[PDB]
Amino acid sequence: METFAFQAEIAQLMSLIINTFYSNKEIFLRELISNSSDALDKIRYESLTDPSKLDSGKELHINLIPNKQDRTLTIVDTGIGMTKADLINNLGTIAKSGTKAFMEALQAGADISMIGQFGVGFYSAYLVAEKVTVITKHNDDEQYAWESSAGGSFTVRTDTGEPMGRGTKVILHLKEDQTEYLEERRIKEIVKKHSQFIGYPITLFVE
Ligand SMILES: Nc1cc(C(=O)N[C@@H]2c3ccccc3-c3c(-c4nc5ccncc5[nH]4)cccc32)ccn1
Repeated sequence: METFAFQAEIAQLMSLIINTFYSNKEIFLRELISNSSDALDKIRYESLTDPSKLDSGKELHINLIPNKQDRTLTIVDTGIGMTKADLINNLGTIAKSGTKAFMEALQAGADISMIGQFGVGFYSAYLVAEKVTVITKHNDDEQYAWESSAGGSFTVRTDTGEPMGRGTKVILHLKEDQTEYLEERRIKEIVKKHSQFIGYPITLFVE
């Protein structure tokens, strides 16, 4: 397992998301589903020119999996996934520019719910999670696990868990007072409210 330091900009955004008082936390789900949808759009478009792109899995879907025992909510997609370079370098670049733009918008009067317009909606996960674990598999690399509980660092290591084929799993280790997002009625409510028109099947698993 390798440990990396977040750059100042993104580290500051993570602290803002965790420290700022903001009750409309439910928007985190909309943001993660949108990220999954975007990733599914990407692998699907690539498959239009090269059908073999789907040899790692033809199914294009999004699954929402709650687990009360582990107190986790996992958003699973069979999108394009992320390579090690995406995890460490490429997305670091996006996180920096996206954070700078978002911060300037906030000081102007923008709201936290608009975070997705800046390409860093993934970080809205910290509105409800104390730790986020990302398991991902891209056609051009092996399966990896990215993880962070903030505090200025994140880790990346090869993942020996169940082979995914292709895609991304965002595991939200929920804060003690955010267990409402593990309830079927709550998740169904949020999905219908903000993600009813997503162009891929969203399956809400139950326990
Ligand atoms: N293709 C995908 C991608 C996603 C997705 O949401 N992607 C995340 C994301 C979105 C925007 C900016 C950074 C990151 C990031 C980072 C990440 N943030 C960083 C900040 C600084 N340095 C490296 C960094 N890596 C690490 C893991 C996941 C993500 C979902 C499904 N399919």
